[PDB]
Amino acid sequence: GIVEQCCTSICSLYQLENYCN
Amino acid sequence: GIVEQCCTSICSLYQLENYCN
Amino acid sequence: GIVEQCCTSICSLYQLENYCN
Amino acid sequence: GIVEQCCTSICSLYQLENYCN
Amino acid sequence: GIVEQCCTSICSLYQLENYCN
Amino acid sequence: GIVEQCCTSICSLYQLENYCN
Amino acid sequence: FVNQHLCGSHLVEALYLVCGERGFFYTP
Amino acid sequence: FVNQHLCGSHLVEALYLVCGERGFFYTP
Amino acid sequence: FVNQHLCGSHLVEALYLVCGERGFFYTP
Amino acid sequence: FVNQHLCGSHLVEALYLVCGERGFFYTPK
Amino acid sequence: FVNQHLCGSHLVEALYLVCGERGFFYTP
Amino acid sequence: FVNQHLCGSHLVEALYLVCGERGFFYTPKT
Ligand SMILES: Oc1cccc(O)c1
Ligand SMILES: Oc1cccc(O)c1
Ligand SMILES: Oc1cccc(O)c1
Ligand SMILES: Oc1cccc(O)c1
Ligand SMILES: Oc1cccc(O)c1
Ligand SMILES: Oc1cccc(O)c1
Ligand SMILES: [Cl-]
Ligand SMILES: [Cl-]
Ligand SMILES: [Zn+2]
Ligand SMILES: [Zn+2]
Repeated sequence: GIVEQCCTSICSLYQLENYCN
Repeated sequence: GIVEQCCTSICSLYQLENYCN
Repeated sequence: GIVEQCCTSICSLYQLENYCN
Repeated sequence: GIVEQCCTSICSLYQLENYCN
Repeated sequence: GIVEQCCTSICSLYQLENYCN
Repeated sequence: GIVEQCCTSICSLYQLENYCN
Repeated sequence: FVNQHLCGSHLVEALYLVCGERGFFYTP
Repeated sequence: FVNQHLCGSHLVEALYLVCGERGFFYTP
Repeated sequence: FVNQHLCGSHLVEALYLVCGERGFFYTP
Repeated sequence: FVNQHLCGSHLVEALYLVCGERGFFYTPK
Repeated sequence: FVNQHLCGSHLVEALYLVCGERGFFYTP
Repeated sequence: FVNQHLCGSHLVEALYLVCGERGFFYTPKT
């Protein structure tokens, strides 16, 4: 999930768009 | 500057990039 | 809904709870 | 007080309510 | 109080430090 | 830099002022 | 609108707090 | 209204910083 | 824990900014 | 690492929201 | 109201995220 | 790491408060 991807490593803004509607 | 550009209409992340070093 | 309902008028944490899964 | 209670394990909104005026 | 003082015009650091314990 | 010095332990006001322009 | 953009930013923070593990959709 | 609600959220953060060890009372 | 709680708080903010009008789902 | 400081930053934002018009005291240490 | 100061506060957070390691001047 | 990333975001907001109308320079550079 998002916490495993992004809390454990920095998600750039580009990566973060995978979680947009 | 940025407050004038960006505090009435939303500056996108794109446009905010212009202010980066 | 939320923006219209909660940005003209202050929503309590109670009424914010409607927007929780 | 609150730092000791709330800074390693998450305090629910309801627990935080004890620190209100 | 503080909202009346500081939400109408900008409070300086010294002004805000008025509400410190 | 600001990160290695301010993130490992708390920076003072005056230390922050370093970065004012 | 920026006022709405600023407001939704605080809304999203309050929903995060309110919804805990349940999470939330934010769909303008 | 909402604008005072958004503002006070900032004031609280700013008081946190400014007041440091001493802490603070927020009354709206 | 708290580390995760503050992390998510900043993720939600970043997602609010990147997602824009489209919006986002936040489900831990 | 400045963990207490970051933590108290979010604490006071949660208290701001939980406590509404009653407000709160933040008295660290 | 104190709107451009609240706005500036969100703008610097947004720049923080968009600029990254490049960083940025914030010049009002 | 994520810690320093979350910390930087608070640093920038403190800089914004501290520096006022001077403004400031944020550089994560070591
Ligand atoms: O990977 C992350 C974690 C928290 C905030 C953010 O912008 C990115
Ligand atoms: O134009 C703006 C103003 C404030 C925050 C933001 O992300 C964009
Ligand atoms: O009605 C609102 C708007 C923004 C944040 C919040 O907690 C409530
Ligand atoms: O335990 C905590 C720490 C920080 C914010 C919060 O809502 C709870
Ligand atoms: O007058 C104000 C209003 C909001 C935040 C702040 O630092 C000052
Ligand atoms: O040392 C620090 C780190 C983050 C915010 C701050 O005011 C000081
Ligand atoms: Cl705001
Ligand atoms: Cl944090
Ligand atoms: Zn705001
Ligand atoms: Zn944080």
